[PDB]
Amino acid sequence: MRVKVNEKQFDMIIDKLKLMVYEYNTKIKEYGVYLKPYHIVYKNSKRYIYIGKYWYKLEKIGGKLKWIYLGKTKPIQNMPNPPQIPESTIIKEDNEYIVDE
DNA sequence: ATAACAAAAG
DNA sequence: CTTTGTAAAT
Repeated sequence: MRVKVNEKQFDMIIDKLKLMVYEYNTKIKEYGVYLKPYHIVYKNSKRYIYIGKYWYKLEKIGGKLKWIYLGKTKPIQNMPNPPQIPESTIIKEDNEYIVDE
């Protein structure tokens, strides 16, 4: 079920997916909420990667950016819908990606 | 105004 | 072995 794939090649797939989220974020820029293109979680020399998955409200207070987690579903009804990203596991280890397909 | 973590929950 | 929060680079 799981696939280990070299870095430069799967980065092409990753950058395509992140591009969809960049373009979506410009479309909803006046809704005030942020769909994070690329989220990394670190454990045990692995990086777990979640593309276009988690919504935040960004506030800037006192110079400093603040991240308010909103969730996985789009936070305002009737706003444009986020792009279909594959949900599947992405793990970076040792300049390679473990992926599902 | 997009790119290094922890712990809880799954 | 994902979900929910915390906090330089472009």
